[PDB]
Amino acid sequence: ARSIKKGPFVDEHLMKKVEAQEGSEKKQVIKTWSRRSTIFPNFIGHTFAVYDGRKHVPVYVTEDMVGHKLGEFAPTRTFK
Amino acid sequence: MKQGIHPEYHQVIFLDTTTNFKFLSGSTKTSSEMMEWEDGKEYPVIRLDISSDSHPFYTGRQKFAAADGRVERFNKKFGL
Amino acid sequence: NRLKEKFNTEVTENLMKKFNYSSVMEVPKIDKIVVNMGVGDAVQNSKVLDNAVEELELITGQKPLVTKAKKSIATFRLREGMPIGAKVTLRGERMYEFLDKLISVSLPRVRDFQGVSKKAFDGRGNYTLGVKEQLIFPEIDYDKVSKVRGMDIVIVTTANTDEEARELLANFGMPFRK
Amino acid sequence: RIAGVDIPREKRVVISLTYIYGIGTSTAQKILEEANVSADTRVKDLTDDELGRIREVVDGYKVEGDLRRETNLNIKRLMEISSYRGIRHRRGLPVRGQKTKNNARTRKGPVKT
RNA sequence: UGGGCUACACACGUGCUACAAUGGACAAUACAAAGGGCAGCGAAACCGCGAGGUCAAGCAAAUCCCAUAAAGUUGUUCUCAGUUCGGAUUGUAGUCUGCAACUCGACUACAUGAAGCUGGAAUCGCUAGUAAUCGUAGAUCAGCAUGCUACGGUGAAUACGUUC
Ligand SMILES: [Mg+2]
Repeated sequence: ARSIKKGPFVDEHLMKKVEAQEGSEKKQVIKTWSRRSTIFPNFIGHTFAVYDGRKHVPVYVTEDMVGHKLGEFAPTRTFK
Repeated sequence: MKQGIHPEYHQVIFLDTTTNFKFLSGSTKTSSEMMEWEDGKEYPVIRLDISSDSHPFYTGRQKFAAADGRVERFNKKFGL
Repeated sequence: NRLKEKFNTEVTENLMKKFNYSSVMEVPKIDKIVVNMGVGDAVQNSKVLDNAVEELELITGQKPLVTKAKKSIATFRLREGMPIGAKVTLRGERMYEFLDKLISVSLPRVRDFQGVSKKAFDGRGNYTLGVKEQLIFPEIDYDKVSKVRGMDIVIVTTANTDEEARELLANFGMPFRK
Repeated sequence: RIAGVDIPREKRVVISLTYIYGIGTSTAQKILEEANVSADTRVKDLTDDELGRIREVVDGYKVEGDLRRETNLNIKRLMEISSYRGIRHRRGLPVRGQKTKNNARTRKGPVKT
């Protein structure tokens, strides 16, 4: 949430899915329709298959990507 | 040196106002202000805003702290 | 002779210890400094070269030698024997005074100064420095200068290798980018 | 000369300070207040002690090359991470969600009928 | 559920804001109308640079609140330039609404500071409280208006005439 008082927004299903994956080193792809969810520090190293409206596109979190939404890294429109 | 072909060149005191550093070197600059030196002579004074002593790169002083990492800023901003 | 005094005493001691020179004569020294300004704009306007000459005369304190084109090049609209540059050679006391000022005052005045390049050596222990503007030099005044112009400063050292040259310049206190 | 910039001598120092990158009207008014240097005094009529006082304060603010370098890195970061904003920076199209069917000339440059 | 309707080499219509000194900034100081409001309008006070936040009075209305009109007037300053004009763009840090502002909201702060020097051919509106100019309100509506529909303030020039 843009207001600081409210925390960064993450869908519970996304966060819970990542939190379960914490234990094992060999992480697996997380399919999500949550373009709106924030990328937390915990997300680092994970590959999220974010829906583009037609297909889930592989998105691999890096340190810089934290603080940006998952939607930001998967395009919805195609030009040239 | 050929006579009359070169610009007038005289010893002048270069002073770093910031750090009060005085050094004597030749220049064609003429200063109305004149200052005494360790040797029994008075030379025109050139005032420098910055010098080797004052300049940050030379000193190695860090005026501004390095930019925080994306993980760091996220945690600090929301207090998490 | 502050820079010379350092060289004679402090710098000589450091270099001879560092490279185990058998004789004092072996110790490297700066033979000359040449400041070169290329003014292809002079072809278009003679005044541009004249303004440059004045600036170099002020910076070095000696009248520059106008440089004339060796050959004609059509692309540059250059004709052989046309004046397209000015050079000054600084030696002895004048050289040390200029060099001390460069490190002490002119180089600090450089905008967004992050140190000088360490890779600017010919491989024969000779260093060339390029200045973006002549405004950095203290004598030059911004009002007086119509056009900001860069300069090439070549520092010729007796040092055979760059590493020995780097040590000499570092001992002089020349900033390096690292 | 302040922060590596030869500010206009003729103008009042409140305005002259704004000719430095990283300093605008608001910042300039603050820096003069901290230095206790008048806004009205022209730079030509500024005093050496006053100039030093101003220089201390301006050193406090990130300016010129320091700020320019920071801004570029943030944009370079966006481009590297393949952010939507970053991609639009690469394409030279409006980054902040403005419509491109019409206008967008400042970002797109002159018309290419 | 997510995306699109928000695409962007371009062409056109309708608007908005400017290109400054009949102005810009800053300070002090006047004068409206027409509307809206129940779980909605929200005062005062305190806090924040501000957008806002907190607490909470009154008020289902000629009572209370939105809500101090603005242009204006009187000073101070700038001094004819891409500027102390203009404010696009972009960075960063925020506020608010909402389930959630990535695609794709509005607003604020700081910085940044584009084109633009009054517009070719051509073309539009208006005969008086009109045009021009300045603010104000409402519907829709969680939020979201340079649009729309209303409102008042200041307030002109010109019309010989009917060949075209
Ligand atoms: Mg539509």
